[PDB]
Amino acid sequence: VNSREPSQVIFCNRSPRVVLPVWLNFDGEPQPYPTLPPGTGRRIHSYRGHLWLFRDAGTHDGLLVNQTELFVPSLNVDGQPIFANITLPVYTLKERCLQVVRSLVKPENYRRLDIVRSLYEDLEDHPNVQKDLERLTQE
Amino acid sequence: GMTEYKLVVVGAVGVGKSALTIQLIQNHFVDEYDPTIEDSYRKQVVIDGETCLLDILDTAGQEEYSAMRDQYMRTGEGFLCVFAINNTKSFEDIHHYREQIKRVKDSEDVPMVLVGNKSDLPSRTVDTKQAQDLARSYGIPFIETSAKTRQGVDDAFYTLVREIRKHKEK
Amino acid sequence: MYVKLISSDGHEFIVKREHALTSGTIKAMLSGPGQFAENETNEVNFREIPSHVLSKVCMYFTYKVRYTNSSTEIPEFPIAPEIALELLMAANFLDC
Amino acid sequence: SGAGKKRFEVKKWNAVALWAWDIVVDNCAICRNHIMDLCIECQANQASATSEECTVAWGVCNHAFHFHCISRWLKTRQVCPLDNREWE
Amino acid sequence: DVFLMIRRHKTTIFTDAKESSTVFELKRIVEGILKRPPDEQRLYKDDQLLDDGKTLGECGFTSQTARPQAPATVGLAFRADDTFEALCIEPFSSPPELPDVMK
Amino acid sequence: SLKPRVVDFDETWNKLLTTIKAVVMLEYVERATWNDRFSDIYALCVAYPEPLGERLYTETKIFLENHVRHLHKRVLESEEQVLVMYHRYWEEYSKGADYMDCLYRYLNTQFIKKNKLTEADLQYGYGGVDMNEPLMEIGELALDMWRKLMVEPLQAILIRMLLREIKNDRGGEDPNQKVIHGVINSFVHVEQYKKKFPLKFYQEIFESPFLTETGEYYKQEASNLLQESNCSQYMEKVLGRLKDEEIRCRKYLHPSSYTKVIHECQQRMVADHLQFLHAECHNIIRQEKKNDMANMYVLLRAVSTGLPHMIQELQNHIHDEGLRATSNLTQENMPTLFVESVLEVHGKFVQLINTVLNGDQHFMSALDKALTSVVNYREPKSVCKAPELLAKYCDNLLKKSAKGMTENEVEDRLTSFITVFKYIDDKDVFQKFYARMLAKRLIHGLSMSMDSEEAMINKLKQACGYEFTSKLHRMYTDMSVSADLNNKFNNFIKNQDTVIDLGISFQIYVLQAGAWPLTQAPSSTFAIPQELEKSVQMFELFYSQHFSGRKLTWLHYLCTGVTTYQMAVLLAFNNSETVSYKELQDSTQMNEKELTKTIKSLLDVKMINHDSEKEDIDAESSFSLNMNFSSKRTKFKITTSMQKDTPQEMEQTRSAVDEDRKMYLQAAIVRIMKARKVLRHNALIQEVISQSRARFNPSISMIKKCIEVLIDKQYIERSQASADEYSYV
Ligand SMILES: Nc1nc2c(ncn2[C@@H]2O[C@H](COP(=O)(O)OP(=O)(O)O)[C@@H](O)[C@H]2O)c(=O)[nH]1
Ligand SMILES: [Zn+2]
Ligand SMILES: [Zn+2]
Repeated sequence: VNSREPSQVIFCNRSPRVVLPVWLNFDGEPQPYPTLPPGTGRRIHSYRGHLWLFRDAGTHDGLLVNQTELFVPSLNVDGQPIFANITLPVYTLKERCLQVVRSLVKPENYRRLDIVRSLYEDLEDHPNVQKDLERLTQE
Repeated sequence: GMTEYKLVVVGAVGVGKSALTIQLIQNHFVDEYDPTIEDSYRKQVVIDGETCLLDILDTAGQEEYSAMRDQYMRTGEGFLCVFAINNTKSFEDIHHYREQIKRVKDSEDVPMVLVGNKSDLPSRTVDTKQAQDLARSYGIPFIETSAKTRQGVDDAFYTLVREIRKHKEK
Repeated sequence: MYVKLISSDGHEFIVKREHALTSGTIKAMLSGPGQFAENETNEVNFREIPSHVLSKVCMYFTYKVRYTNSSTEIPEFPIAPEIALELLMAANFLDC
Repeated sequence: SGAGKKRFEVKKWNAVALWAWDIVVDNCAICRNHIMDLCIECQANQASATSEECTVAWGVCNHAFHFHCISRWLKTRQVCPLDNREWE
Repeated sequence: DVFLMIRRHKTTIFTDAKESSTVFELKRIVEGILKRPPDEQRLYKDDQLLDDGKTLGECGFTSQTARPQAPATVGLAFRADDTFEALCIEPFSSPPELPDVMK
Repeated sequence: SLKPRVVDFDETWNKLLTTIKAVVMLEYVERATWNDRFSDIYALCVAYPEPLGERLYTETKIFLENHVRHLHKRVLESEEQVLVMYHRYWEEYSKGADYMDCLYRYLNTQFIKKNKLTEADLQYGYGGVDMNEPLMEIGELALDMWRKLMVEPLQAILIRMLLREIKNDRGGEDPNQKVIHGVINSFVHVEQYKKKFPLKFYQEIFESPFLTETGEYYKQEASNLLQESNCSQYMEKVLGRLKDEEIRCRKYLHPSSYTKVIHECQQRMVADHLQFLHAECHNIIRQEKKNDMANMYVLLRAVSTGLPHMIQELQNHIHDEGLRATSNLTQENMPTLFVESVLEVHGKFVQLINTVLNGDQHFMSALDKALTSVVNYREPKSVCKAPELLAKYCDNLLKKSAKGMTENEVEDRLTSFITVFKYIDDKDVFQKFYARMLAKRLIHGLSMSMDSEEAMINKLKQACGYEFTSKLHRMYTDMSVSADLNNKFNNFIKNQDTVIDLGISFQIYVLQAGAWPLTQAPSSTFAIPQELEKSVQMFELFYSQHFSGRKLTWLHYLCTGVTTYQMAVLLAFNNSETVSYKELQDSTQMNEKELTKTIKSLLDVKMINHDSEKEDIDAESSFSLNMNFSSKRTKFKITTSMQKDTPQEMEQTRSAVDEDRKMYLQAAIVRIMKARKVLRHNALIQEVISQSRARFNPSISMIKKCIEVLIDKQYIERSQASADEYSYV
């Protein structure tokens, strides 16, 4: 929505991988933004009360900020800008290991691997932003 | 042909973007020019012994964000963020115009000159030191102008061209 | 307090019960038939889990227990490319 | 004398007295209350001055009048609420 | 919070300890699992044994080298029958040849 | 190497069937075999030629079908022991199903993925409702199959056995609780699907038959109690059954049905025989048996409609009790006994509302709305009762009262006086009546202390508010302030420029003229002896300029020093034989034409013929000796009297109250029309009540008089008639 913006946030990433943030506007269509180099920080403004989503630039993995998926700016307190720190989520082995396989395996060469039948669908299921925000509409 | 410079004049409504533009090209002061007209104007001038054409876009209208205006603004090689020394709100809005120029140009180093208009008026609310510090923080020159008396009007545009030239030799 | 894991080759691994309880299959195996605890809840035997993959799973369990809900930085878990397929199969089997 | 004395003596004398502002202003026009008490009229013009003495002061007509009761008078009417008008 | 790995023959132990802890405390903690008195048992750094007086900090390890992802390996030997035995590390099975993924 | 393999499925299932059968019904199974079966299930789901999940699920479903029927035959074969046999088999099956879910954990994950794909296609095509959608877990399937055993005609038998066995409340057979609780809890335990209502099955199969049976049983029980027990002992029986019902329902029934079963119990024995209870309602209230009244309240609290009946009965008893004490007190000429009677009734009944009624502010309303009518009786036309008696009660505890002295008790008694003050409605009458009575005290200085009455205005500070006490706060300040002006002149008289004594012994109590209720200047009069006022005139001129805005008006209403309108002795003689009007002569300029009888009567107690004394002759006087009393001497010649007498004079004060009441009738409307420009016939009525109910009583009878005044002082014509036309503009 259209509202005043008396707030600003800091985007600092602790994860080794490059971070590509996507921000939800009033329309709801996240847009690409320049990638943040690892171990850096940038001073940025923001709409008050608007969601922010942080994702990997390369393979679009999940990233957690303030132990939460969404980021909501708040009104400034006593002249102190609010700080947001990005950390790697605790991936499960099935999810973590698929990331290693996906990077190494050419996307048109899954069927040649000698694995179980069920894992073929999971391996081909590349992460997607529209899928990611679908599981956040509830609650 | 001879070198052309596409520069853009931006600022709050009523600071004098149209008056400065008309004064530079037509050499007379027009007061209460229609605030809704946004158009491009051309003039052939010589600065530092080099003749060039200035393509001056006098911006106006409502704030709006899309690809068409972003691309329209992206064509600009230099920018003039002009405020009124008797309008504190206009000076406070100067920072807002600067960021968007950086977004559309995708660079922190954009040729840009801070302009303080209406220097002939005695109701100044922004002191000179305040504007010089803001310009210094931006790494940009600051010029005080008066479209009524043409004081520093040519200086503001000529410096911006020099800023563009100094950017291009880098 | 400490569970015991045995691989196909014969290697024996001893890890904490809470560390090994993060896997649904191990939790189900421990919480199965009638419990006496005198010689129970121990020597959990995996017939088709090699020693290196079982060690990697134990390293997971330790790392996840230590780094849960932590405000500090979370370094990535390193997985060897040569063990990737077997580790993925073991993770799928154990329901990590 | 059966029970008495010469008397003809002077003793201390004490009593009560009533003070007034000496300018009634004919109870103004609509308040028709004592000039000492707070006027009902002062709730509209809202001229906060001399809270102790709401009405006892110089009037707008360069004559002794209520401070604010006659202030509204110039806004709406023209007659003089001091002369030739009683009760009503 | 260094994470160690005690391996004897085929038995493997996954425990954790602090740098302020000592080899005596490590022996105490492995005693409750191995059901063997701690006086006889001794630890190794693949080159020489560790004395009880020396603490965990001065013998190496440290948090940077000892991490949950790649915990350090500490040997252990039994000293019951009056004769020491060579450290039988017995390394794990070799991984198979990598599939078509080698590119 | 977890790679897919080839399995015949005809050997692993046979081995797995033996283990699964041992898991059910709680049979011993080897720990090593339990872990081994996990790999067999995984191997079948990843078979290389084709997945065998469908084959495994169907085979497991068939096994549960035959096992349930096997237990069904054994339970149905045995009679008279269905409940005990059902409980034993249910416990084994309940734990066996849970263990099977853990063993089939891997297969459950495959079902979830398969179900989600088909769940998104139900709208386009049912396919026979997704071919009887596989259960999300195998354990949930087992509970469904046990439900079909419940659906079997065992449902009719189990309900019949349960209702008959629970119906043993008549006797003391004491059926076993574990069998009852286990069977009843099985109805809700089998249903754990969150898509539907979890309690839907339990309510339909057991709650409906139980509630109807419970109501019918207590319908007969209630009738049998009336034919033997009297209304008093009926309550004792009711309490015991209700208390035992909660205990009985606690052990046997689900927690979700605690309130419903109690509500049905109350609606049968109570609210169906309410006429019988209401017959004794009047008798118990009149009697002093407070113990039985508690049982009235406990039963009647649950029923919504029963409470209003006992609201009126309690009010009637209070109204009759208060009138009897007040009416019998008439002609006693004692105002201090009226307050005692009201507080005693309030004090006695406030305990009853607490100790044997347990609060109930709704019942506390009966005390307030009934006692207020007792104070203002108005039926007898004598001394007006309520307004005057309350006013004449506080003075007895605040005047001198030399004989009646209770120090450190007047503060307590005056605080207790507030329990009757707010129950009155004519507070305007009391306010001005007390003001005139109060003003009579400080003027003569017969108050027993200066700080004693400070509590009175403080007690009225919050009850009456600042608006009521705006004037009454001025009485206290003036007397305190007047103690500053008198000594100010004492300091000033010693600092005269002329330095002349002037022979002055003077004291002044400065009044307000805005709040003092005493009348000023009834006539012209203004006659003052010349030899005395000359000093007093110096006081007036040398004090006004100190304030420079005040010119005090001298009065002689309450002059003293009582020596009112002194004769100045002179040197003349007259005659006085009988009655009065003996040709009074040498009367100076006082306006005393009609005041002769009031003033001349002062001296007849002392002197009659004005012929005594006149012995000594001197320039001023002799003053040879004093002998007997001198100066103020007897002082017993006062004529101010007590209560002012004159049964006509105080009638004007009450009329002045009406005149002041008339002032608010045409002035309270100013605020009403200031906010509500558009007025409605119902809007004006009770609007004054909403803002001035405490001040006075805006009865509709006298409101009709106020609107008559509103007709005048207006010239705007009221064309419409939809609403009231008394609104201006
Ligand atoms: N005194 C003075 N007034 C100015 C100057 N420039 C502009 N103005 C006044 O500002 C008003 C509006 O300026 P305008 O150029 O239309 O504002 P803009 O086009 O929105 O930037 C006009 O009525 C002018 O009188 C100046 O240099 N001196
Ligand atoms: Zn007035
Ligand atoms: Zn006023």
